[PDB]
Amino acid sequence: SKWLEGIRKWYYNAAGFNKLGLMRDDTIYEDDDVKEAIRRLPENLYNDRVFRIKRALDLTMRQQILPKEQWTKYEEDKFYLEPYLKEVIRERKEREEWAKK
Amino acid sequence: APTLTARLYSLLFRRTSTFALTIAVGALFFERAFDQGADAIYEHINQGKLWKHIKHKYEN
Amino acid sequence: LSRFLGPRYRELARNWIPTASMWGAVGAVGLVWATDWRLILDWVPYINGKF
Amino acid sequence: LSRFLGPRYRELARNWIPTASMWGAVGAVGLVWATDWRLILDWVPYINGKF
Amino acid sequence: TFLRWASEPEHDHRKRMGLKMLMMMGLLLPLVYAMKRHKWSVLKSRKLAYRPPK
Amino acid sequence: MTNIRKSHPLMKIINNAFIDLPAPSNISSWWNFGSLLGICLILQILTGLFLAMHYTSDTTTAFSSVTHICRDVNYGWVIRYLHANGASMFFICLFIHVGRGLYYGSYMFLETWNIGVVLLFTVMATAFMGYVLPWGQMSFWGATVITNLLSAIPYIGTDLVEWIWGGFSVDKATLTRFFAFHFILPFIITALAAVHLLFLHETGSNNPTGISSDMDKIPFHPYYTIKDILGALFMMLILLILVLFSPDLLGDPDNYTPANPLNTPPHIKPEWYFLFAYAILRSIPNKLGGVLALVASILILILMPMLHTSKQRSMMFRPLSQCLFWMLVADLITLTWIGGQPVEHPFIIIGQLASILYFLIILVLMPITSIIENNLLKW
Amino acid sequence: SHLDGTTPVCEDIGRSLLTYGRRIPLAEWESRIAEVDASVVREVCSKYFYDQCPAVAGLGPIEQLPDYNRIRSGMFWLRF
Ligand code: HEM
Ligand code: HEM
Repeated sequence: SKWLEGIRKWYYNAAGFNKLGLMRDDTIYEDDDVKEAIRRLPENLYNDRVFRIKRALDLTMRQQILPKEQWTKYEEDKFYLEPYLKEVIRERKEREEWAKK
Repeated sequence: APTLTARLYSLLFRRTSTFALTIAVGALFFERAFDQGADAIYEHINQGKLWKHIKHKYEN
Repeated sequence: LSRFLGPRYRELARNWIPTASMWGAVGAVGLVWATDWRLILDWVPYINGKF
Repeated sequence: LSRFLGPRYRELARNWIPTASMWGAVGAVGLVWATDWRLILDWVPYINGKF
Repeated sequence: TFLRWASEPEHDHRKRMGLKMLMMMGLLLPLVYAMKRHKWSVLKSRKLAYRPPK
Repeated sequence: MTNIRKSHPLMKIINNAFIDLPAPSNISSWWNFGSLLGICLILQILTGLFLAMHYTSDTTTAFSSVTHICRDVNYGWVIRYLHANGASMFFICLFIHVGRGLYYGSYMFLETWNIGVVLLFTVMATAFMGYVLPWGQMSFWGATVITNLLSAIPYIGTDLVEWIWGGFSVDKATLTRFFAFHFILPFIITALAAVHLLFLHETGSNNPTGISSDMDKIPFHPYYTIKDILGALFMMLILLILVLFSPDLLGDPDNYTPANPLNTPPHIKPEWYFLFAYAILRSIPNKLGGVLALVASILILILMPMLHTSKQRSMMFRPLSQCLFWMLVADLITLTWIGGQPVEHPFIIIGQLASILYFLIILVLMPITSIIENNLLKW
Repeated sequence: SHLDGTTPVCEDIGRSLLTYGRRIPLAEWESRIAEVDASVVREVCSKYFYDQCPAVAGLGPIEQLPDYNRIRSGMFWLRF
């Protein structure tokens, strides 16, 4: 319940990708399914993701962190990529299930 | 009035060929000066503990 | 090589002769410095202190 | 590797088991011949005449 | 001391070369570091912006 | 017209490898060590070659030739200690490189990672055979123990170890074989490193964030050539400190006595960069089990990519995984220390616990922790 | 050629008076041009181009546009 929410928020703060302005779905490993999901993103979301990732890379190059008020809040972190990734994974699972028989 | 660094660039660093010659001539003088200084430091630290400092007693 | 026997190449040479001469001096100074020729380094005022 | 757990894959294994067994026999015979194992070659009629 | 010399006949020369290399490295590391900073200032000072026409 | 750099075949290769290679803009100093490794390799090839101009691989003239290099050859001691401490620097850089690969999820490059594992095996074999060349007490007896390990292989162990020995034990045949293999192997290492770079450049390089950096790629030359030059300068500073102030810091003194097959030295241990493996080797009382554990302790890098259960590639945003990684590093340090120490009451149990912890962390704790982290992020 | 037409001549007159403070006759322009030779061109280009920091503006698919360090390095010759 609220205990799980508290530990999840603590972990989100500890995993400092919000300190770089990134969102959770910007840090996922770009395997084949994630690449296909990115390919299906609408143009605005793709551009926003590209800029956020580039800014994070610049910050890590300078070994610096975004101002405290610019960190991505846990409650306002939107999982934009999750639906597309889920759809791609379902399609892959369907293809594999067909291949089994 | 141009600064010393401005003079250096205009006369020596502007053209790479002159830039190379400055380095080559500089390396010649630097090696002699640096070795002479470094040897002096080492010999001063170890004064009286080297053969060159005690040979006179046994030489000749 | 008559292709290069023209007035422009004569002008081209004169433009690059000072540069080539400068690089030659770098090679000459470098060779003397690297090998410690001492046929030439004896003349050099401060370097001749060594040997 | 649950992707490879299905009737079609079992059919594939059935199809390729004879070939895999033949290749394993090839490998075993090649190893015995190359090493001159003599633990197995003693049983072979004409070959065991050697040594 | 004699046995120390016997085991390490290059002791003194080794120390001398170490002093020279220490001086040269203390001279060079800041210089090459400054050259790296000079090359990398273009990226370190760069300022990115995002201007979607929307 | 064209550009010679981008047109000429050799120039094309060089330009696409080290001049116009798109490189991530945020790779930290941990990405220097790769180039450092190459530097080290080249050094070991050069320095070692100049040691081969005076070293003879006969048991009657091996130790004497090494002393001739150290006493009579002009600057021979410089070259000898450059080689000896450059092997140690090579292994420091190798361990840091493998740690960087583990931490930042660089093992997802399967081909590059596997070629790296092969390189690690080859470099370890090269160093082991090279340490025998001085033919001191430590060289002879460490060679004896490590080769005798092979006798634990069932059935063919004795024949294999005797074939490698060239006789019934470590002797002149073994010394000459090791000299030849030690000479030849680094060139195979260079070929494997070229193949390694070939595989790496197929997908570019990873970055500390673990996120694809195609949006923020920079030319390799003006930035990372000077950065790698600075890293090589710092590495050369450390190496020259070792060579000129503590040349014998990383070498056991007992290797300065000529090999005595009839008398063991007070303590027998390999060079430090093997001690950790040695520790694991001694954790298992069984000989064959010990050898298998030793082999697995390095083959586990092959399994590493298949154990990655995290949705994120780099441990940068995985604090629990960071804790596990640093536990692994401390465990490896503990294994090195125990391998240095003798086999007595506390050291046996601490080494066994350390080996169990190493395998548990790599095989069990890390994937479970990654799954827990995935749950905490609601992946 | 640029001074063919009443409008170009008026534009030239106005711009010259604003900038130069005077109308430069074509004879003076021709004299200044005739003063130019290869040595003058080399000297002036070296003054304004050789080993100078440029200002660059890119727009569009400019991913291949060389990095500013590379362009600056291109603004001088190692052979020279
Ligand atoms: C990755 C490459 C190499 C590594 C890691 C390596 C490592 C070593 C090590 C640890 C030693 C023991 C030195 C001592 O105990 O004093 C050694 C000795 C030696 N190595 Fe290398 N080596 C490499 C490449 C080479 C190459 C390419 C050559 C020849 C072309 C070479 C020739 C020698 C010789 C002749 C010795 C014996 C001389 C001596 O012990 O002082 N090595 N090597
Ligand atoms: C003689 C041995 C080796 C040499 C000469 C060598 C050389 C290099 C070089 C030059 C790079 C590119 C620079 C860099 O990424 O830092 C690199 C990257 C890499 N190496 Fe090696 N390496 C060696 C051993 C290894 C080992 C032992 C491993 C793993 C067990 C390994 C795995 C990798 C990986 C995964 C990368 C890519 C990392 C990334 O791009 O983020 N290599 N190596």
